[PDB]
Formats: sequence, structure tokens, C-alpha cells
Amino acid sequence: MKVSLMAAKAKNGVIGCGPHIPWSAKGEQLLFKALTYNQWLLVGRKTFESMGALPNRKYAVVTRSAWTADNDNVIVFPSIEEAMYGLAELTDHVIVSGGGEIYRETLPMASTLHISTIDIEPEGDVFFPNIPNTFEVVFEQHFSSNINYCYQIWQKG
Amino acid sequence: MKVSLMAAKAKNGVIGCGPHIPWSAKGEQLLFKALTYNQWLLVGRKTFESMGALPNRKYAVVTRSAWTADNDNVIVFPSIEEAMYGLAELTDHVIVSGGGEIYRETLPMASTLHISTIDIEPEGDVFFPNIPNTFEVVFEQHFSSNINYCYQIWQKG
Ligand SMILES: COc1cc(Cc2cnc(N)nc2N)cc(OC)c1OC
Ligand SMILES: COc1cc(Cc2cnc(N)nc2N)cc(OC)c1OC
Repeated sequence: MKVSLMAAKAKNGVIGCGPHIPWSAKGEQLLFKALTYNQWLLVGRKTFESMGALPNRKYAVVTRSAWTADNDNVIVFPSIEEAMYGLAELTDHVIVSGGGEIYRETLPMASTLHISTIDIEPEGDVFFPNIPNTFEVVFEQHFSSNINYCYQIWQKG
Repeated sequence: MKVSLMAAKAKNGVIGCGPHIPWSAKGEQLLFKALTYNQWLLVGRKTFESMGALPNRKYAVVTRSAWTADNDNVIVFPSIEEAMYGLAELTDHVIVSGGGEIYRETLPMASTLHISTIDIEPEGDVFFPNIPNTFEVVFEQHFSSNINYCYQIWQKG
């Protein structure tokens, strides 16, 4: 199965200040809605709880705890390893859609990054990992909004 | 300024049966909405009338008549050269968003294509031109829907 990764980070690499995103870049989330439509996503438990489920997406949620989910559209996995083995029988394609921890543990398995950088440098204590130079930008487009943002697609070369 | 082009075509190349699109693929238009967000779009006058202005988007519309719009978000030009010269004072980027005529006229200026191919072969007045080998696919993603669709980004090689 193909592993993609989709994130939005500030220019200082912040993705998270506790359970919040410390910015609202009007329009950016349309990109996430476009590329996740009828896809399978892999999310950490904290990101899943803070951001909720959208319709027309399936979720693999990883926890080390006894946490569970009423949603029929969700499968809980005890590890990333297990989620990958599971997903591989359920889909051609999974989009890793966050957690700091999840991004750190999955970035090496990804063949395509969808990265949005927001024109702000806010307070924060979760950070996107460093992008290995095995990856190259193949597409980029700037957006003007309340806070500008840059969308880039990276492929593993 | 960089010229992109964004289109959605059936597998047989149909983009239009008169002023309608002969199909509705749930999900696909999210990609159009996310990539045109707060961008300048170049549209022919026929497409503009049949499909209407969207909010949060700027329009360069070309006519060979004295046709005009009812919208301070719209600039009418008598030619594509005039539209380009005018836009270049306002923006580093324009997305050509159709007409069959417009696509044919502008494909030679475009350095990035955003092409959605819908899994259907309907009847069609209007067709997307053939993609010259001057361009190469740099990204691709498949979507399952009521009608499946494939999204590809082509760059000028
Ligand atoms: C996993 O849950 C969501 C996460 C995000 C964050 C996010 C926002 N933008 C981009 N490009 N990638 C992301 N991962 C955004 C969301 O909706 C806009 C989510 O709703 C399901
Ligand atoms: C020119 O305005 C629109 C055009 C289209 C057709 C279209 C649909 N999908 C893609 N990817 N590109 C397109 N050009 C679709 C639209 O709405 C979903 C438009 O907004 C009114």
C-alpha cells in the first residue's frame, strides 16, 4: 500500500500547543478535505480526539492505552506496526494525518508528503520532524489569506 | 507570472455537453475548490455564465464582444494577452479554469496542469485537448466514489 503523510506546520515547525492549532489559516483545510476524501487516515489518539471524525473517511487510531471509539468508521490499533499490517489488507493507500509522535514514527515509510506551511511563528510544544533530503518538492503553490500558507508536495527520490 | 491550468475530463476527454458537465463525481470538486482558493482564475465568457462566480476567488474573463459582468471581483479583457498583462500587475499566479476554447488557447503558456479524469465515457459537444509530451506527471492519487476519479499534477519538463 502507498503511505502518504499530510500536515500543516507554522514556519517555526509548530503543529500543536496542547490540544489546539495556534493559528487559523482560512482555506488551508480545504486541501486536507480534498486529498482525504474517501481515504483511510492513520492518526494518533490525541489528534483524533482533538480534531474529530469527518464523513467519507476511515480512521486507524493508535493508542498504548485501553481507549476505544464508538464510530464504525474507526479501527483502534495497539501500535503503528499493527495499524500498517491491518491497513495493508484494507486499502491500496493510507494518509498519515498527524500526531507529532505519529509523524516522527511514520515519515520514513512515506513515499509522498503533503506539507502546508503557515506564515506565522507561534508559541507551541509539538513540532513536525526534520524532512530527510531523500525527499524532493515536485509541486508548490502560495495562497494569500488572513495568514498566508504555502502547499508543497514532496516525493521520496 | 506562472500559469497553471485546472480541468476535469471523462476518460474519453469529454468536458462538456453544451453548458452542462454530463456527470457528477462526489469528492472531485473539493480539489478545484482547494487549489483555486483566493487565486486569480482565467475563464472564457461561456464557462463563466454557465458555472457562475464562486466566493473567495478573483476572475479574469475574456470576451470578443462588449459583454461585461455585475461583479467588482471580475475583470473583463478583450484578449488573453491583455488579461495576462493586466493580471501580471496584480498576481504572480493565474489558474486557467476553462472553456474548451480557452484550454486549447492557453495550454502552450501553462507550466503546471491539475487534471482530474473521471471513470466515465459520456456523450459530448466539448473535449479537453491532448496533453503534449512537453509535460510529465509528478503526482497522482486515485479516489473511489459514485464515479471513481484520478487526480494528476503535470509539470512542464
Ligand atoms: C485528523 O483530523 C484532522 C486534522 C487536520 C489537520 C491538518 C490540516 N491541514 C493539513 N494539510 N493536514 C492536516 N493534517 C485537519 C482536519 O480537518 C480540517 C482534521 O479533521 C478530521
Ligand atoms: C470555472 O468554475 C468552475 C469549474 C468547474 C469545472 C472543474 C472541475 N474540477 C476541476 N478539477 N477543474 C474544473 N475546471 C467546477 C466548478 O465548481 C465545482 C467551478 O466553479 C463554479
